[PDB]
Amino acid sequence: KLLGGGDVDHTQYAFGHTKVFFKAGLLGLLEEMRDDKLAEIITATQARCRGFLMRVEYRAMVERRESIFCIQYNVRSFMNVKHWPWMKLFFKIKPLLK
Amino acid sequence: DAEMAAFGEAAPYLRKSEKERIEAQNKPFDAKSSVFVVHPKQSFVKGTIQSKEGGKVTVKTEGGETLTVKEDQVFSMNPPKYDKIEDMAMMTHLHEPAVLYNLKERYAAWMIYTYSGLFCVTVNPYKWLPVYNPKVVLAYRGKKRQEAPPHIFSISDNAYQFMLTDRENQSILITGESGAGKTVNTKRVIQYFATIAA
Amino acid sequence: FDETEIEDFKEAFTVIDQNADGIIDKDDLRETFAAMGRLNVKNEELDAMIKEASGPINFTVFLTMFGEKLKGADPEDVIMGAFKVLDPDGKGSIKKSFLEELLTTGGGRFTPEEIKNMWAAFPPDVAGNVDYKNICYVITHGEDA
Amino acid sequence: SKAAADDFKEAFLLFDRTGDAKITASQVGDIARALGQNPTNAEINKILGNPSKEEMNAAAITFEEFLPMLQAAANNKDQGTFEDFVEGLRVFDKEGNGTVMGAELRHVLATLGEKMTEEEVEELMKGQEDSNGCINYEAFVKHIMSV
Repeated sequence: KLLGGGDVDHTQYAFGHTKVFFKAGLLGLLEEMRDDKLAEIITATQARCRGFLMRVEYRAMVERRESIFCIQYNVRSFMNVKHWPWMKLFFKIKPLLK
Repeated sequence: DAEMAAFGEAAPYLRKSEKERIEAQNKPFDAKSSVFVVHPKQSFVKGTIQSKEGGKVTVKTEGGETLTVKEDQVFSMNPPKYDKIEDMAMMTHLHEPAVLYNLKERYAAWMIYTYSGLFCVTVNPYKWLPVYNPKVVLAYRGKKRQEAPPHIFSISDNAYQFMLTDRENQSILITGESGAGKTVNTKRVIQYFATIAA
Repeated sequence: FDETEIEDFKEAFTVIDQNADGIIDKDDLRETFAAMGRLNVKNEELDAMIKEASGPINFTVFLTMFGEKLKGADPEDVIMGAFKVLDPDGKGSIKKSFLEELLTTGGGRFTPEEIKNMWAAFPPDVAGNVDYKNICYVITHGEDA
Repeated sequence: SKAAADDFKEAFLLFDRTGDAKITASQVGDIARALGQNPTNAEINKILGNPSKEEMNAAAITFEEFLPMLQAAANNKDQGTFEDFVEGLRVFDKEGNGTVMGAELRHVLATLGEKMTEEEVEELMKGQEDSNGCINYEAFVKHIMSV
């Protein structure tokens, strides 16, 4: 199952009842070259992703922009108010209403 | 540990405690320097590479000795992960020395059965062991050689298995020099058959 | 200000204005407090409420005074909207340390000291950020319920 | 060149949190990606060190160093070929249909090579993988190259 991942030659090895078999040193050489070739291929494919990844973060950060404020200010009110006679009054009273 | 019970008493001669293992496989190792080497008196002894004469090698010893030997008088040494490997053929270092050395180590620990591919190496204890133990016999009963440690009943049971599974006849080829103690095994194999299917 | 919130302030203005002429004077404040059980309401409390206005407390002067004190007042449905976006899988009250980190690291209004004051009367669950909903209740209507 | 794109300087004012017109060396990797450049993180690391620049100690920046580093990274955009991206994932799963099993792509993107966090891996699979556990990488790589 493990070997499932990796940008590795799925050739170069071979499994059996007690162990896996693996090449080096030619096929070993091959792979290596290959390895570099994915950093390229990979390294480049990573980037965009990375890039792109944050590019979605900005779209969220931004959306959020106001919903925070709303939350921001909104709380502050209360902290000030909750101690105000008039507001406590409204409070006990707010229920008798319809 | 958990597994081993069947043997229990034999266990120590079949397998090692789960930390004895752990304490052995998980230890410091310096590949680039640690090596096996040729040796005029003793066949191959181990050492640490000191210098490099461009195609000559100077090595320290394990006993304390320094020799400058050819490039191919020098052989790598398996990572500790392969200490007393049940199947030397799983080693990533298929040398002459590493094989000698594996056998040797698991013997000094009183393990007489070590596999080397398909083989079932067996070393003369020269003393008594709970291995032929009437508990073991069962233990090895119905087990692939990967479900249990290196032992002759492994071979002997698998044969049987295989016998009924594949519907093919089987064979066991025992061989060694005059003092290797084959009769003993042979006999012991035979009892095995008689017991497990009489 | 949504229109039902302005109708709630119109109903509270009519319950404090017991002369029904449209202007809450100091006698209306004292007689509304006496009808709620305040027999010892001092005249200096009534004078401090009238000292927050520049003129008589009619309906638009009461609305502008409450507007200027409640410039971040949020109805319970929009506070639960934001808390459902913070817990987007529903049902669960969100962790204490998650609300402390997200208040600080997003905004200056979510700085810690203020977070200790949030935990301080908004109890544990509320403070912690685990429960939810009781804090929306007490932000729209104060004091312990 | 200007084509003098002065919007790179306006984007530097959106990434500098202090407003002093300097951007730390740790932000330069992600801001080159936000200007339309995908240099690998080892490449961003090398170049830095190559120039005896240590990203381990405090850093500041000036626009006069960030502009030529973006122009040195801009030649490497010829490495972004989509044939090799779709053929990489086509060799990663059997049969004639472009589907990676969910956890294969998530564990490979987090542990193979340049480590992507599992938070970023979940944000890149969110929407393209449905509840069958099969990611169609024909549309997945299409949407990854849409940003």
